[PDB]
Amino acid sequence: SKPFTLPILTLGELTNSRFPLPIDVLYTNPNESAIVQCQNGRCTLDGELQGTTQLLPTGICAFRGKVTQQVQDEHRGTHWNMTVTNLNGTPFDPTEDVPAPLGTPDFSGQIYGVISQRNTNTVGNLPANRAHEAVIATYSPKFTPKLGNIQFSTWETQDVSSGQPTKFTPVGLASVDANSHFDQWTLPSYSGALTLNMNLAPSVAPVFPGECLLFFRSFIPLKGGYGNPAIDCLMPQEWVQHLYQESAPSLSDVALVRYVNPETGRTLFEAKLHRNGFLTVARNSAGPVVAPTNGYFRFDSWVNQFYTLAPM
Amino acid sequence: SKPFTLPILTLGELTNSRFPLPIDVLYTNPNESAIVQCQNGRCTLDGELQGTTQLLPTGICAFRGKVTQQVQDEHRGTHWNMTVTNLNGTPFDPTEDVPAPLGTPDFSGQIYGVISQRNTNTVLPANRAHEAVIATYSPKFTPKLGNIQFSTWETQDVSSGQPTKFTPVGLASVDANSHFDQWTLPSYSGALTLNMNLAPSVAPVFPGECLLFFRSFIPLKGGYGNPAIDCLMPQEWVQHLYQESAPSLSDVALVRYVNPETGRTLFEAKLHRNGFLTVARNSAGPVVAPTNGYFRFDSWVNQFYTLAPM
Amino acid sequence: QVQLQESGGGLVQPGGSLRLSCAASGFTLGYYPIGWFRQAPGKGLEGVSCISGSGGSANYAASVKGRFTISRDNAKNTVYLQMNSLKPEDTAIYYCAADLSSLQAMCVIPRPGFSAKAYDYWGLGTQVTVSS
Amino acid sequence: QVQLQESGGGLVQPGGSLRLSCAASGFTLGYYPIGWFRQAPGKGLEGVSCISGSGGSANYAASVKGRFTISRDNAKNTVYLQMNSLKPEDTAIYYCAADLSSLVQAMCVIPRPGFSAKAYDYWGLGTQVTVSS
Repeated sequence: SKPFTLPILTLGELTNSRFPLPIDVLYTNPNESAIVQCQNGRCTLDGELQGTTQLLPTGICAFRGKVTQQVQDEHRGTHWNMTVTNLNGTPFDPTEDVPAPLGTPDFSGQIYGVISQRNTNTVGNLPANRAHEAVIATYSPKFTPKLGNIQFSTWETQDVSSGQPTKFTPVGLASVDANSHFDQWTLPSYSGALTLNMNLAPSVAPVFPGECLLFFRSFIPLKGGYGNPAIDCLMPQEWVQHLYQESAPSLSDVALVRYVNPETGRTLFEAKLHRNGFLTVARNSAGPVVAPTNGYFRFDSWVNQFYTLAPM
Repeated sequence: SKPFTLPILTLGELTNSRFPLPIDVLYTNPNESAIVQCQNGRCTLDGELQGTTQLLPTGICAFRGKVTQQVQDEHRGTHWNMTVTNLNGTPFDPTEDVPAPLGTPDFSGQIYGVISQRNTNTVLPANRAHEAVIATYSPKFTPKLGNIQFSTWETQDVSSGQPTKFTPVGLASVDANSHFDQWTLPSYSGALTLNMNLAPSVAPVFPGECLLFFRSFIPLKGGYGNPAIDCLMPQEWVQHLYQESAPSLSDVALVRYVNPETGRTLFEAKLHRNGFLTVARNSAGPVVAPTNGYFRFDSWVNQFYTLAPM
Repeated sequence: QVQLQESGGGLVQPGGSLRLSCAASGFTLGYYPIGWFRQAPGKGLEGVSCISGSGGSANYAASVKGRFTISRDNAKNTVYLQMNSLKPEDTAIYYCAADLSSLQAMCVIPRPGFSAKAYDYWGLGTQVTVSS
Repeated sequence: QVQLQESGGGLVQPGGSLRLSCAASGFTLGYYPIGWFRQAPGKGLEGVSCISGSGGSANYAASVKGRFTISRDNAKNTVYLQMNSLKPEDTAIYYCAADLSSLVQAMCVIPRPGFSAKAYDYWGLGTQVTVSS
């Protein structure tokens, strides 16, 4: 049996698996009422990707495809409909057992980024280009990636071409005010209104009493307005990548991991790493975790459902 | 001795180490007259990062720091000076044995991206983001001295003394004025000061061999062009080699580009100690090979091993 | 990204005809099979026709055999799909891709549920609508 | 994005005095040592002074011992560095950071030159101190 391992990466060497951001802090929120069921950054400990999770850090909340036309505006700004392809360029296939094309955002909000286009040229033989700031509202009824198309809006009023290769590079959020509907635990309706999501990665929760979810938190940029919005992922993208490479069989439902100083080897705190790919800790306190960023999780042993964690 | 390995990732599961882009194609250019000495995506086979190379995909061509003031500049747009910190938040330190802060762009050009700010609050912070351009050929581009200059279309809404982040997106232009050359290093300390602590240049030693690159096509803000960025190894290899730290048992590892399911070899390449690939190819341009394939380590070989033509 | 470009899709009445073009965008068509595929609304990607690198050997899905003709014009870096006697069931987005697996003589039309990533240079597609 | 914030830096004549403030941005100071550091032009990051989590124990680099005073006001979430009898050698960018290594110790540690900065946390963007004529 191939021994289970975690990569040797300190907190400042990790990236968020739900948005292209470095990990800033570890974080807990025991009193969260929402169901935690994110679809990016989902990977079992034995290497099975779930939800909309894919391997590329550049693929997280990214879109690839083609603008079909300008569309009448439901909100302020100029609006465009784009069909989406898979990130690897292959055609959109609705029959795929996934919630949406891999990399599709898994939370409600106005995602801010840049739309860029490079025209095709069938033979001075150099394609025309354009790029503009764009916003994708994932709560909108026009957000239907599982049906093969989404909608984005621009400040630019005319300079977006139809029928040309189109890329969305995510940067952050457009806003976090009431109208912007930012909720990191509210899944988009991937197939739009009056149609339910399918093939979802399962919800996660601490089964053990006195335990809470431990998150890898990143603070996400804002185009404007007031706020300090954050994105919490269950595991960093590097873990997803590592677990996928190793595919080590899970010898139990829970892996005991210790957050350790890289040179001494001394334990700072311990956590449970569950089979479906998430962490729990024994913590009554909420908020950012006070711990050195110069530390990493090290696998200790497989334990049973009854193992009790030291408080942190 | 820990056995050397490569990760099992097909071409469509790889990321460029010199710009935040997926790998699009394998590429060769035998008649390249330029010296290849890029500083990002540099890692020895036994796991030693070099140049400005760091582990984070979000760190590549990214900047973190603080805007000091608006500045005057002869080119178009509104211009801003920002101090740069290390990407992990640690202070800029000129004595670190690196060419520049890790993640600093390693090529000449106008890099297009978004400058974003979140204000500190010593007591909900105000935020702003704008399109920005960083000209790495500019004399004001001095990251090794701890500060750079970016320009915006926005004329006023950039705050001084606040946490500032640059998210790279692509290039502003590739016309003559834009000075895009992916093999021309910036002057990290500006004019009249030479670059230091560089990762070494790479070249095929063997006759009939050429460098093999992982190519990504980079977005353009405007204008005509199909610019590309070539890296020696994808970011995932850099990350993998760093984790493994497997001892190099010779100066060259024989690797085969293989179909993932059958295991059949499509072509072979030399993976050199300093972290780059060569192949026996006379042709230039994209390599015609399925993206559904990956490099698999075969064995360590000596200096006289001859590659099959591809 | 380097990709094929497909065009010539439009609206047509049943029994009508259309010529689709699969063109190389930037690069030059090399010696490998080129395939035409289609994706009808709510349905998976399916193989339609292919032509060998030589351009002398072709294969067709049973659905379009006798009605469709695929041809290769390497001089113009374009592969053509001549669609005759169109049926309303032919309504779909049409795609072309290259088979880079074995750089054989006779084409292979992949069975349904095939892995699309086994093929390369997928284009953005062209819409073919055959009214009723 | 959660970090300490330094302020109070300016231009001063030799023999003059300055007081720097290290304040928490977006959080509350907890129980751990806070250190002041500086990076002079062309020189490496160096430790200047530290104060314990209690605020009762302090340490100083030999170069500033007797001239600098560090203090803790947890109520205002601020650690202060009072700089007296300033010299032109004191000219630098001043940074503060937290030591999260051992959440128990009693006496501060001033790191020797060439130390790893990432062993400390919540680094600020720094404040500039110039001692000139």
